[PDB]
Amino acid sequence: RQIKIAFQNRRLKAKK
Amino acid sequence: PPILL
Repeated sequence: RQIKIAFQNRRLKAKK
Repeated sequence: PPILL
């Protein structure tokens, strides 16, 4: 959820 | 936990 921009964002939540 | 998987 830190890099809640992409990886910790899943594009929105958290994933990639 | 940034882009750490």
